[PDB]
Amino acid sequence: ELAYVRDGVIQFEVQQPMIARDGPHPVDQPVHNYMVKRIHKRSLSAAF
Amino acid sequence: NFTLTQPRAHVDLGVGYTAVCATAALRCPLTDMGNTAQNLFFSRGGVPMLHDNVTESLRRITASASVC
Amino acid sequence: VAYTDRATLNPWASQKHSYGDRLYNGTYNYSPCFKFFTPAEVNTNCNTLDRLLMEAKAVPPGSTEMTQDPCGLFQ
Amino acid sequence: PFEIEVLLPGELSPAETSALQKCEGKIITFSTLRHRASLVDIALSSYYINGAPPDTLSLLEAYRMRFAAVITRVIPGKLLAHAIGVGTPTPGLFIQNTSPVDLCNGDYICLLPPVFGSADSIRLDSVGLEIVFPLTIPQTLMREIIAKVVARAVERTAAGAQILPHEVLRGADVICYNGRRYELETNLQHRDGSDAAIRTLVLNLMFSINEGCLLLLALIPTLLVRFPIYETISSWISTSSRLGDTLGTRAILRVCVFDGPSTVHPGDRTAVIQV
Amino acid sequence: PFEIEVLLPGELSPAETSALQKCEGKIITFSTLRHRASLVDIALSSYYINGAPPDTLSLLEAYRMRFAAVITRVIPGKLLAHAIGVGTPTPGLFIQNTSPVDLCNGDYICLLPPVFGSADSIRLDSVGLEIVFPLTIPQTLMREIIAKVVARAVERTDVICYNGRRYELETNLQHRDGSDAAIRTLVLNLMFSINEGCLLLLALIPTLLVQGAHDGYVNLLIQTANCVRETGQLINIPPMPRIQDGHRRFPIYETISSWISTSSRLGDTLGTRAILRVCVFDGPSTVHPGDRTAVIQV
Amino acid sequence: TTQLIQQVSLTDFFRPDIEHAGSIVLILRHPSDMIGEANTLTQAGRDPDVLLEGLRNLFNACTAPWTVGEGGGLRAYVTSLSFIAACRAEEYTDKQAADANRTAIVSAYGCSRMETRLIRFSECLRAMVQCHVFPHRFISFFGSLLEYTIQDNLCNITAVAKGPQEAARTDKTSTRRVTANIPACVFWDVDKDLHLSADGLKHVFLVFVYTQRRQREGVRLHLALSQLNEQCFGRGIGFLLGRIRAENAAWGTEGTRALPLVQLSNDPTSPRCSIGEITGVNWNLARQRLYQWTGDFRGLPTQLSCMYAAYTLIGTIPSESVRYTRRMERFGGYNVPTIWLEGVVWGGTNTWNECYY
Repeated sequence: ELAYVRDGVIQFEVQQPMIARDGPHPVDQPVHNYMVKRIHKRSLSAAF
Repeated sequence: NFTLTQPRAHVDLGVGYTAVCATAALRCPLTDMGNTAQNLFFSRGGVPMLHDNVTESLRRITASASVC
Repeated sequence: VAYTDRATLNPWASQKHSYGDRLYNGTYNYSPCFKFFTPAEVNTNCNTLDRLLMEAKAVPPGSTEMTQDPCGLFQ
Repeated sequence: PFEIEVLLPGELSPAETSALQKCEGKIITFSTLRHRASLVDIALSSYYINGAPPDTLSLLEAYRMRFAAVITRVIPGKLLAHAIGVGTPTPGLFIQNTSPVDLCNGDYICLLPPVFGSADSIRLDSVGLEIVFPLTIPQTLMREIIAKVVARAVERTAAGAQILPHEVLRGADVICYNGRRYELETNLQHRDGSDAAIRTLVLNLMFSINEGCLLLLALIPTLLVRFPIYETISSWISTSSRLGDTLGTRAILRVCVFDGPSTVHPGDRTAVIQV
Repeated sequence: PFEIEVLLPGELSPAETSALQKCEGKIITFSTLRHRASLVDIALSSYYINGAPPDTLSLLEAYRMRFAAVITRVIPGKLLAHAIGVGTPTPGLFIQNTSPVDLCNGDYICLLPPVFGSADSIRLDSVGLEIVFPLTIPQTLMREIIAKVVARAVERTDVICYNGRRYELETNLQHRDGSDAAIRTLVLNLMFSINEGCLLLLALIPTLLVQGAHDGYVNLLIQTANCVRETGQLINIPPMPRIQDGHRRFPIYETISSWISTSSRLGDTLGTRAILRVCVFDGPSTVHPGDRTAVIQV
Repeated sequence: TTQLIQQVSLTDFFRPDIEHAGSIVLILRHPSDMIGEANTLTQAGRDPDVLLEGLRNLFNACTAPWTVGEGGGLRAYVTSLSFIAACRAEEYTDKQAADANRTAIVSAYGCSRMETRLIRFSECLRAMVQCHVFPHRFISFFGSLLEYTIQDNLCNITAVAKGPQEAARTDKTSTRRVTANIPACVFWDVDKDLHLSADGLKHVFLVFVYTQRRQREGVRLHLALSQLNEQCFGRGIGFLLGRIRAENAAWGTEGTRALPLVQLSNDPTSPRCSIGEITGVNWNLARQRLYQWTGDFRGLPTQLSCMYAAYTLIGTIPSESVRYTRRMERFGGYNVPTIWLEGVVWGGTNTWNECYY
């Protein structure tokens, strides 16, 4: 499936766990870090 | 005649800021050195003066691929 | 600014039109001899080096300046 | 039979994309096209050769020795090159007239930037990577421009070194097009550093003219009713032979304008061919 | 596109057949254009006419009048060749660096008689004719040898150093068939070069030297102008003249236009037409003796 | 390599008659630009009032004066081949037929004011030629129109270029292919100087010579067709017109003691004091003898006097050995002699490379 993609993009979500709770830190909202990357098209041509 | 083309695509997996690079070896240097000369005479000249004849005679009698 | 003991020890090659614009000017008639003898290109090279350093500090980057050709920003 | 790719500069998205959106008819040329190319070898920073900054003559000779190619791609998030050639098809031959100067159907493409006067070539000085494009004019127009600029230069030098200038310096030289106005040469006190390279050229030209018109009366007066006297003649012949190849500036590209884009307003959709 | 056919001469010799089948690269010239040619017109005996050897000027004008062609691949079944017609792509060809020195990119290859050195003579054993491969360079040393030969011709009635390399040449001038053409063209150039600005230029030597006294661009002209300064004081040096009109008169424009026209005319007459602009890919544009390249049409 | 380009022109220098193939259309130049360029190249010699009178007469005679010199792309910038043939091709091959063809054309096209327009054009051309002004410096290459259409007081004709025009199979003509014909005045005798066989591909060249005589001038739009080299075309033209080249050179001179002691004074007795005797002394009183030349001259115009030959590479042929046949054609309201050819195309570039002698 590459005839028509219109430079599609994808999204991924990754968490950052450190350790289980053991007392009043106090807890807060965790950071929802994410990364976005684009695709690249490459082709090889020759003469024969 | 025909041309073989394979239009494909690729995507990355990890971040590009986590890698280690270092030098392994280098070629042995070998260049001309020692009794070298500059190209000042061939690189045009400068302000002329009344000593043009004597200076050109001196240049002629002294005159009789890496530069420095 | 760097050394507080005294000033530069080569006054004959520290002014603006000391020797660079007089001898190595190009229009008025070996790579370092032209790289470190004209204030305009010296300033633009220092500006590009500072911009590259700030870009590296902030965030590739094309393998230029700090790589490939040696004796660049770290002269 | 191979693809061409370019590297998108970083931390320069908004201004560069705004410039590219307006300028969709730019021209990019490379001396030796490769599979991978950068922007630090086709700019003014890479024109420094022979231990001297590039001049107008160096720019002209580089343009003459370079090839000719065009591109058509305006994407805010993508920038890639395409193959140019007769065998490879080039769909969508759309170009934009970057030069605001009005033109005519069936002209000759030449590379001659207007650095002598009224350049108005604004570039980006925040990075030092600038690609100045020259203006396109026909062969006769470029010959007239060269003649007028050299005449102005020689008359200015004569006035400066004569301590008695002639009151006539312009006369009546107005260029029009179907009853129009050009409004050129409206400044006199403006000075530029590009004149340091034309003085030697005009001096050589006048010396060649003088020696050529003096050799007629030195050999034989046919029309008049330790020194071998040969080095000067040999040098004149050598310089003439060298300049014979230099004066060759025949156009390569061909312009095939459909109807007219500049009939009521310059800067519209213009057609072009590769004949 | 269109391709010419040449009949294979009899008594084929494998010694040159192997060389032809291995190289497939050589620059040749022809006069008569025909699709079906059996014995063409490249015959030294036919070109010898009376019997005297051809002169350098005669060979130069013959080459200028004649066209040029590039030899394509050769098959045992039949001989094929490609001629130079209009500016259209001609795929399916091959070229080689015949010159012993390197050639710059985008250089128009011309054809000159062999005068640089004693090239090898391949004496064919056939009966039709024989082919001699020249070994020259398009314009680099041509622009100097033409000046030397015209100077010798005009004076009748060497060592060239480049990057530590010495080149030897052997001149040959024994006929006067081109002397008339040379004198006619030089007198025409002299008649077309004289204008009204020379008097004004000669009437400005004191101002010119005053301006150049504090300029520095004096040696670059006085190192070779040994007689120009001497002849400068031997002229009229008239005062400032009066023009018939000071509103729409400008002899400077007329003289520069005449000089441009004469320069264009001399460049066209002395410039061989050769639309050959190759474009290198990947590797360096500089060619080396002993390598093989392709053909690119621009 | 073939493009379809059309020009938005209604009636510039042509009538809405039946369209015909084998027509060549050129591009003119604005008179204001040419007079502005030539006001300095005239160098006096003639009264400038005649040029202004001719320009005024041309402006008055031209239809719709409010459209020329303004508006959009609608102006007088093209000329039909019929006008050129009537104005120039009249004393080339057969005068007794050329004059009849011209009279028939001017009686069938205008029929009311054709003679006045023709005489006005002739006078304006004579005025623009006698003033020593060359209009060929602004003419550029143009395509050939080939299309058949009609509307209500409208006609849009497209143009073609070099390519497979005869192989595209447009199926819009009378026959399955396209028609390619040229008028009678297209070839001139060259065998007298080219008896050698023309083995090769011939080329079509346009020749426009210039004349310079005593208060009389004329134009000659010839069409040379020879296999000789481009650089030898000027030499061939000069050799062919050698009986008139001397007269032209003699009539073009409009608008003295030598120095034979140089060969004796070169080495000995050289007073080389061009710097020491100038930079030291004021030289305002030592300039007494010098040289005088025993003469007085101001201006030596020679470049604009010897220009009498020109040639441009316009039009080629896909194949050589083209054979011409003399036949007759019946079309329109009158039968005119025509020559039918084959294997002829158009195109090229208008690269002006002249060689004056």
